[PDB]
Amino acid sequence: VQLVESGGGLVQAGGSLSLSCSASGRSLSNYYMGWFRQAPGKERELLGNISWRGYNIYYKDSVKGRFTISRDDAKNTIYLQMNRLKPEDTAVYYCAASILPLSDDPGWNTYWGQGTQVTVS
Amino acid sequence: VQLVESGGGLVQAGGSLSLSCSASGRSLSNYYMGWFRQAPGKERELLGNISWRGYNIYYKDSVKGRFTISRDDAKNTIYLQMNRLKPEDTAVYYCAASILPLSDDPGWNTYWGQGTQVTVS
Amino acid sequence: VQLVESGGGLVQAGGSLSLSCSASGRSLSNYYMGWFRQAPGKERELLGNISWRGYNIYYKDSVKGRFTISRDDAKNTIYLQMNRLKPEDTAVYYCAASILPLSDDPGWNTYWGQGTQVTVS
Amino acid sequence: DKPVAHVVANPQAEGQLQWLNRRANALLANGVELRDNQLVVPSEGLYLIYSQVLFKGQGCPSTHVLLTHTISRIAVSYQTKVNLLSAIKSPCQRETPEGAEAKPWYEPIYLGGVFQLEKGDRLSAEINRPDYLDFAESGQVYFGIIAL
Amino acid sequence: DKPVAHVVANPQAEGQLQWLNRRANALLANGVELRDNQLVVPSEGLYLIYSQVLFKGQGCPSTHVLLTHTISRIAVSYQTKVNLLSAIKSPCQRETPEGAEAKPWYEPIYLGGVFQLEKGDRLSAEINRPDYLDFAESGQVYFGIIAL
Amino acid sequence: DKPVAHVVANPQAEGQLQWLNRRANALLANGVELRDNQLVVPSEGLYLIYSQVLFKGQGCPSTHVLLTHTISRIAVSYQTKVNLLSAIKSPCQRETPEGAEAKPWYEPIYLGGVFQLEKGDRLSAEINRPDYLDFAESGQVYFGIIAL
Repeated sequence: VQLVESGGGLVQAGGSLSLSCSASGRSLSNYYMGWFRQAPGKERELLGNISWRGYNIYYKDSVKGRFTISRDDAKNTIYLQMNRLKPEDTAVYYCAASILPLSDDPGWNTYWGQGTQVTVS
Repeated sequence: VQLVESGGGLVQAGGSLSLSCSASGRSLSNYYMGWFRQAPGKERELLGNISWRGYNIYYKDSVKGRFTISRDDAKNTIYLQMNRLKPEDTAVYYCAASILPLSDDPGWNTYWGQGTQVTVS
Repeated sequence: VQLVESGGGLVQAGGSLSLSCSASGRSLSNYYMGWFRQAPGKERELLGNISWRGYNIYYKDSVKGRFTISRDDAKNTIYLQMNRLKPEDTAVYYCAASILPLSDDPGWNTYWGQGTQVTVS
Repeated sequence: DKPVAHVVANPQAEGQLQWLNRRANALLANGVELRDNQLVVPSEGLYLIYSQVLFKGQGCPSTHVLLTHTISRIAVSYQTKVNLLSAIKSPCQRETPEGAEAKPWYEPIYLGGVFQLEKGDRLSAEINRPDYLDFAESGQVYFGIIAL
Repeated sequence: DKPVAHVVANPQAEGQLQWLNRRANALLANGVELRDNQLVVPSEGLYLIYSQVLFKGQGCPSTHVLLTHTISRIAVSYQTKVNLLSAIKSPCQRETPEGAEAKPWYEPIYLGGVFQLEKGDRLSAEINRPDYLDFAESGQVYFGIIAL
Repeated sequence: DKPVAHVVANPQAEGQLQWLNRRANALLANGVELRDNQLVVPSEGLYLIYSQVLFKGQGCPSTHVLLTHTISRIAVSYQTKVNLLSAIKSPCQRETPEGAEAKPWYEPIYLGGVFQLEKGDRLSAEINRPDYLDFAESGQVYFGIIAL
């Protein structure tokens, strides 16, 4: 499974930004797809995930209500809509996929994107 | 799986009656086969069941000692021998089949007969 | 699975002996292979076992430190090295194989050798 | 101590699943009774109920076999019988072709859960096809309960 | 007395895994709560966690289906989400060949373990493919916890 | 305060089953010890014993693989070894990939039961084929006990 992110860059604090992730490979319906982020000098954290047809959805408490994750199963693409961005949201955002729910302790059965930088303020 | 009951109708109190149920379909040896009844104003109740070659047998306490369930695996037929008929046995009797033991809470994996009316006295 | 032992005989107390067991059959890597002994008028006992590539090894406490079990997976042969033999080691030694660990309660899924007599003193 | 059971399949009973406690590494104590193959609950309370069954066959037959295993409760207060825990397994998809030898297949099924039970309730660990059961070795087929 | 839960799949919820306690032979008591389809830990301590899921399909598709079932922990103290127990099953090795009988298959998955949990922790019993879930009959799909 | 264990497979140990407790969401407390990859019973009593193993492979070989998983007891009082719980799985019912290239298979095995154990008894979670074991992700392979 190969993942490629798009979007990101710069946004002023209080602003909005949308990230996309395109997946390629066999039977992508088996995979939970989601987002992680890692800020400079800070631990990598799972933001959330969405399984096939959106049956399972998880949001880390800190981004709940401002970040929205969606999935297009015809395009095999996931989206991360980020509202009211704050300087603490500055990080590299990584798309991830695993047949198991994503976790803050990811293993060798989780696939990763190339990462996309998001700088706030 | 299709189930067809036979017997029943008007019968004298204190008498005897035998109901039959013929099953048709693929691999009927996988199924528990049994009887339910539903008397006027009384909740639908499982009377008992018998699995292939009679390895599992269940009788509801209220009919134990007067009702007998038997199975002919060559004919794929079950029989309900009802002795010493009382007016309280007046109900519609239903044949049922499931790959799981029959229960007083039957689900979508249980097949039913058309029902046979038994009127006592 | 067929098992054939070799190596038994008469040995003086304090002496040494090594027993061999050759296995024949399909996918012998699935099997734990080991040794049992039974003296006339005495209870059968498991001495130890070794699985494929020696990943599991068991020794009964009474023979631990004097008996060594080894396995050649290219030859599908097990060996029982017995040091400092005592009169109480007099028994018929049986090679056994099972896809389950051998036990002091063996079942119908354990295969047996012809047995080899070991007489001490 | 508390109500306990860990009954094992009788290898002695041909083609049928008969629970047995009169063996080593098997339990039936502190009020728990084995009557008509059923475990009888001695007192009201929470119980951890569990059962394991091992199925085995030599190749695949023409008929599509479905192996079922359930723990049922006969609630004495309501005179009702329900399935507390249930699992289904399909060991085959195609019958073994003639000439191609019938390779052995094995299917384990485990059931376990916590249930509030009443004094006198009867638990049964039932299988639709006992002829496919494998009790060649101990530890393969068991049924038990423990009060918590 | 002790914090308990034994929630069952909602048969009314179409093609999705929704946990339900307002049913006979189901538990949710002594502080345990069911919030947003998750079990909430009421107090710190050791808990036996368990879940069973039953999958069913009709024949084999072209896509290599991998069915997964996991119990995840959202630890409120660290705001972390991890998989405590996980299992994978492959129901189809080969797709049903040319106009063949789409024979029904069944796959049970059982998970169980003892874990030290903290007050406020949220446990989820998650499946990657809820469309393959079978809750046709009671006792087939459940998720529970018990403080020890 | 009750004797506990929930050891997990060491992901660092290549192609072998090595139990580990020095990890988050893993237990080894109140007398329970892990020595020579076994669990030593600290005191006489009833114990809930459980273990899960996940097997994985890439296609089917020529040999008919039988994957076994058992929990054995070395009873120190009698110096006897028996299988308390056992399960067998046949991952490849013939179905050898002839022509095209392999697809991954997964086989979970769960064992659980209540047993009266003695102080000093050694419990082993044994697999005949450790090379088929999968510990790629957390929660897939574990072994534990809890005094009741």
